[PDB]
Amino acid sequence: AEYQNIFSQVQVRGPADLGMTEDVNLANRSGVGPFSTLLGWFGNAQLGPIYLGSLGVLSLFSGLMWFFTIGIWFWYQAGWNPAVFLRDLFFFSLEPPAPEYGLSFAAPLKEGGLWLIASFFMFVAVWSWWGRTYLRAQALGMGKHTAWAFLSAIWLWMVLGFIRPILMGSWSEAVPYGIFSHLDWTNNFSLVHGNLFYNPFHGLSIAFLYGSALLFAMHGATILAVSRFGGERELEQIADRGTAAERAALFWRWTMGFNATMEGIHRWAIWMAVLVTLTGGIGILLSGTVVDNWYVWGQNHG
Amino acid sequence: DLASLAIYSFWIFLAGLIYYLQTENMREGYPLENEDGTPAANQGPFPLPKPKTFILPHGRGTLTVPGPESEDRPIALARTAVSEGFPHAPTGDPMKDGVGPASWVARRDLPELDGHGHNKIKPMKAAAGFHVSAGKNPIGLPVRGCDLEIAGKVVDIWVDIPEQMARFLEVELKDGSTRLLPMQMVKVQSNRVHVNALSSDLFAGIPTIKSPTEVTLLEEDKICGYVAGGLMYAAPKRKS
Amino acid sequence: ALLSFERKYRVPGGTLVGGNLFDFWVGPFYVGFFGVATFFFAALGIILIAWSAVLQGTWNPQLISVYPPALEYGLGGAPLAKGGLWQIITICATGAFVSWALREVEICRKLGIGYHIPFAFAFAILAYLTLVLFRPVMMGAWGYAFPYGIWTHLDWVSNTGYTYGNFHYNPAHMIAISFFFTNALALALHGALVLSAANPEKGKEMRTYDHEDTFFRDLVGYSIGTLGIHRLGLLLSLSAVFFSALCMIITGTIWFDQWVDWWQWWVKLPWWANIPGGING
Ligand code: BCL
Ligand code: BCL
Ligand code: BCL
Ligand code: BCL
Ligand SMILES: CC[C@H]1c2cc3[nH]c4c(c3C)C(=O)[C@H](C(=O)OC)c4c3nc(cc4[nH]c(cc(n2)[C@@H]1C)c(C(C)=O)c4C)[C@@H](C)[C@@H]3CCC(=O)OC/C=C(\C)CCC[C@H](C)CCC[C@H](C)CCCC(C)C
Ligand SMILES: CC[C@H]1c2cc3[nH]c4c(c3C)C(=O)[C@H](C(=O)OC)c4c3nc(cc4[nH]c(cc(n2)[C@@H]1C)c(C(C)=O)c4C)[C@@H](C)[C@@H]3CCC(=O)OC/C=C(\C)CCC[C@H](C)CCC[C@H](C)CCCC(C)C
Ligand SMILES: COC(C)(C)C/C=C/C(C)=C/C=C/C(C)=C/C=C/C(C)=C\C=C\C=C(C)\C=C\C=C(/C)CC/C=C(\C)CCC=C(C)C
Ligand SMILES: CCCCCCCCCCCC[N+](C)(C)[O-]
Ligand SMILES: CCCCCCCCCCCC[N+](C)(C)[O-]
Ligand SMILES: CCCCCCCCCCCC[N+](C)(C)[O-]
Ligand SMILES: CCCCCCCCCCCC[N+](C)(C)[O-]
Ligand SMILES: [Fe+3]
Repeated sequence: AEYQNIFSQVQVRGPADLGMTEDVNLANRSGVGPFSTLLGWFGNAQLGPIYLGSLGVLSLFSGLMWFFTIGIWFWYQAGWNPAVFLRDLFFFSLEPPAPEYGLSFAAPLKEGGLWLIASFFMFVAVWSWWGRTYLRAQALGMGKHTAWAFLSAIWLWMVLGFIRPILMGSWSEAVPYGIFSHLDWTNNFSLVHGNLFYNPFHGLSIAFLYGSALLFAMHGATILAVSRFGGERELEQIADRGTAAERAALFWRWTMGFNATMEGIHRWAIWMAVLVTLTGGIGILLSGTVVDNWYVWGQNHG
Repeated sequence: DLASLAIYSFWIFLAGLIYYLQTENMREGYPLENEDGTPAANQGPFPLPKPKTFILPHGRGTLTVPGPESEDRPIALARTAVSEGFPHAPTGDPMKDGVGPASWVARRDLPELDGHGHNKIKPMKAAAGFHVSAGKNPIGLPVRGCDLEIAGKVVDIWVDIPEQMARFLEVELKDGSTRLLPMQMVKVQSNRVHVNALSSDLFAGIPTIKSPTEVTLLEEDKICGYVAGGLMYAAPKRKS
Repeated sequence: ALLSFERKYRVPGGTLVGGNLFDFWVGPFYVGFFGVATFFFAALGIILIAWSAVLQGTWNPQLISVYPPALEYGLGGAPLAKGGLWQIITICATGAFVSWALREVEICRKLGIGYHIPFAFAFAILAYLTLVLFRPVMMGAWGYAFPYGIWTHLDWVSNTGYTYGNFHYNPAHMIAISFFFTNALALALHGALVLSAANPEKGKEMRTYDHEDTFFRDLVGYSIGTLGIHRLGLLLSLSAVFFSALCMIITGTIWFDQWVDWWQWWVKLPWWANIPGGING
């Protein structure tokens, strides 16, 4: 009975891979870390070298600064007691400023403020990391696909906490920092806009999210099925089509009547997924700014 | 209103995207043909895309797709019916001829090279630094077929250097000649390596490489093709 | 009717049932026995759904809706116009899905590839069967199943959800969402990577697997590899749907109260159940 190829039967190690040079400044790349044997049954074993220039350091500082700003506040709520802090961890919440202050930075710390501080720290963390996603690609002379796809995730986020809070004239429309609290905000949002199941963008967003799981289930299983012909070597299979690429295309033509190429399936993949947060971000942006109730809008489309 | 224009605009965008996406996935395989290789009458609603050219990495040249489609090999098959849509039988030995599950494509007869220009796939002996790290080391284990006979023994592991990954087992037959078996088609047991796809007597027939240090893309395809095709054609000798 | 490389693959054999009987194509589509099975079950179910439309008096797909029997019939049969048409279509749908999976297996064997795609699809078949079949039979009526309509099935979601409070708090549901959000992160990245390598700047040469491998180490300090990311995707995906079926099999059966209140096992732990301060004290 055949091997399925989810975990390797035999690992193999050699000299730590320091990567391609191209145009990267090697003055920043770290030393190769250890080799996780656990990791190596599934993917690569090498916890090898992370590049870390100036934009990377900016991110990590402010990312931790945001992470700490929220956390020290959770203690202020927990009475500085570790026992409570651990009991009520999901319940704590750093909530936005009250609607009184509108779109100003004049709020007290115990009434907002601390929330703005954290958000600034998060804002700068994400954008610098994005630029880092672009730059890492240019140094290697690769296309900017990863930076475009990341932009679409930024879109949804950028709408939820910035673009849409601005258009309502209030920071209260923003998401609080909390495990159970940000959940409540979400369920709350649907209710106040007359059920988001009626937002035609919401339900398109769902189609793409469902489709992302369906596609990657499809693709992943297909590459595993034709790995016996070295299907995973997708880049070379693009420049020189092997039988792996052929019986992969042919499985699907024979099943559902049409098919992809080895390159084309990845265009399907990046789009299917990228449209989850694109559609979804438009659906939120319209909620409360142009449409007050998605039930009402739905009745008389307009 | 604003929302109605947004959603209507979206559906038109989506239709352009589906279109573009489908024409992108037509740079191989097309145009469609009849079972005799002549161009089919109906090609469907979508046009062929304007060709694109890949500049390949190590002076290995250029690829333009879509471009002239041909099997640069003969197909040993015959029609079983007077009309479209039926099986085409092997006219010889499907294993030897390379048809059906045993198919290969005529890829380039060079090996794949890594980023720096070196052969991606070495035997481990010629690969410095590389050792079995975890799991049972297969080197030395005898190799068994789907008929419960011994066919050979493992004498090396061919590894992907940049993936750091075992891609083949080099196997010595009673000839004293070796073969490559793909990792993805063998069970490394404790006391042996087992091979379901092939019975012992079919091991000799595995396509051989023309340079004992390296494999070419043409050769991996003939080898992986051969042994995968055995799942169908060696099944009168498969036992359980 | 054939891709330029197709003929060499269109050999006889590979069929589970019926030998060379249903061993042919119609255009691109492979038939097989289960190709015939899937048409039978599909036509029947489609015809019952048309006949269920005349009992309701609509030929509008945003209105058509085929409801289960009411709780009164329990796990027994029902009259066509009041739940029996649903009960039969559900048999016809399950018939189409299992048949389709098995047709994929036959296609697998003829192509000499592995069985991973059928195997993956079976999880989707399983999520469905949890909703229309497993949760019903455990609860005590087909009525707890969801209706077959485009918006009416959405209303079933919202109401089944809100029966238990804010459904966010189903802990298995929390997990399943993570796998969904993650699988979409992964599919974004994987697609972006391969494409940035195959499609570099201007007149640069096509990048190599090593550039993909480098790019990620540069960024996140790790890289999982070609075999790795395709195992990750199949796994996040399949895992998301596993936790979906799970979060639903437990709701209504071993837990039927409000999902928010379940989290009191944590907060009422005796070591901290009484300490002053916090949110819950
Ligand atoms: C629909 C969009 C709604 C919303 C609805 C929901 C729903 C519904 C659920 C979550 C869930 C989650 N949400 Mg949310 N959430 C939104 C926006 C966000 C944003 C944001 C835009 O910045 C963040 C950072 C989160 C973060 C989180 C996680 C706590 C959790 C799993 C995330 C995940 O799987 O990522 C993908 C996976 C990754 C590995 C990415 C890497 C990030 C990882 C490491 C998580 C970091 C968590 C955080 C920063 C710190 C937690 C500290 C605690 C001590 C644990 N949400 C908006 C408001 N969210 C699920 C949950 O279980 O919450 C309890 C859940 O059920
Ligand atoms: C999965 C968990 C919940 C659920 C929750 C939701 C929510 C929440 C939403 C949907 C949405 C959709 N629902 Mg549902 N839905 C359930 C079970 C099902 C089943 C079933 C098990 O058989 C079906 C057929 C569908 C569902 C459908 C689609 C019509 C639609 C978008 C799916 C998609 O784009 O991605 C999946 C697949 C692909 C991208 C590729 C295939 C897509 C095609 C279009 C399938 C649609 C066929 C449909 C019209 C029925 C035809 C039947 C006969 C052939 C005539 N759901 C259960 C009850 N469903 C979204 C919506 O669009 O609202 C109406 C939405 O917001
Ligand atoms: C009761 C709840 C309401 C409802 C209210 C909402 C609200 C509110 C929203 C959604 C949104 C979404 N909902 Mg809904 N939703 C309901 C029921 C459903 C159901 C269902 C019942 O079956 C489904 C399938 C969905 C599905 C979905 C998603 C398609 C969509 C979010 C996409 C996403 O991936 O965000 C995940 C991704 C992000 C939030 C962006 C993350 C990117 C950032 C930059 C990452 C930051 C990382 C940070 C800096 C560091 C992390 C720490 C690490 C360790 C480094 N909803 C009901 C009707 N839903 C969203 C939407 O798209 O609206 C249309 C939205 O805002
Ligand atoms: C107001 C609504 C409630 C709520 C109530 C529920 C309930 C109740 C359910 C979920 C379920 C789900 N919820 Mg919820 N949920 C809410 C808010 C959310 C949010 C959010 C707030 O952001 C998110 C992201 C989610 C996310 C999710 C998923 C984990 C899950 C749906 C995926 C699934 O099961 O696929 C599974 C996929 C399938 C069943 C499809 C199988 C397809 C079959 C096999 C074949 C179809 C063939 C087709 C007909 C052919 C087409 C014809 C042509 C050929 C095209 N929920 C709120 C709190 N949630 C559902 C679930 O967990 O299901 C078990 C569910 O029932
Ligand atoms: C189309 C949208 C989909 C998607 C795509 C997507 N996301 C992306 C990308 C793409 C294409 C990127 O390229 C980018 C990425 O970096 O990939 C790994 C990213 C990214 N998506 C992320 C998260 C994320 N994406 C999400 C969703 C989605 N992303 C969708 C599925 C979500 C959801 C579901 O809510 C999350 C949680 C990040 C992993 C990453 C961007 C990270 C970032 O910008 O933050 C900067 C860094 C910090 C804030 C770190 C500090 C905070 C930490 C909690 C502390 C621990 C860090 C560290 C270990 C400390 C070490 C300190 C020292 C001792 C060394
Ligand atoms: C692990 C689960 C994930 C996944 C994977 C997955 N799905 C798959 C596969 C895989 C691996 C395939 O091989 C197979 C495929 O062929 O893809 C193109 C498939 C497939 N997944 C599909 C849909 C689908 N998958 C879904 C989800 C998921 N699939 C997950 C993301 C959903 C969701 C999210 O809702 C949908 C809608 C199909 C495109 C396809 C299976 C097609 C098929 O089974 O053909 C036979 C059946 C018919 C032609 C239909 C006959 C009609 C019925 C008899 C009556 C209709 C009754 C029905 C209940 C109506 C309900 C409508 C309302 C609820 C709106
Ligand atoms: C162990 O103890 C220590 C000290 C280590 C601390 C522990 C840390 C803890 C417990 C951290 C907990 C943090 C949590 C759980 C955060 C959760 C966030 C969640 C669940 C969701 C996040 C959603 C937030 C979003 C969508 C925010 C979007 C923000 C933006 C779009 C930017 C907004 C920017 C603003 C308002 C400022 C504008 C300013 C300028 C000038 C640009
Ligand atoms: C990558 C392209 C995939 C296309 C997926 C198409 C799904 C259509 C879903 C229609 C449901 C939409 N709604 C709610 C807005 O009417
Ligand atoms: C016929 C109307 C056209 C409306 C716009 C459609 C947009 C097409 C989407 C694909 C664009 C692709 N891209 C960016 C690679 O060029
Ligand atoms: C979300 C599903 C999108 C379907 C897009 C259209 C697919 C059918 C077109 C393929 C035409 C193929 N063929 C056989 C002529 O080569
Ligand atoms: C919901 C979308 C369904 C898409 C189905 C696509 C089937 C395409 C069939 C093309 C038939 C072509 N032929 C004969 C040239 O092979
Ligand atoms: Fe891939």
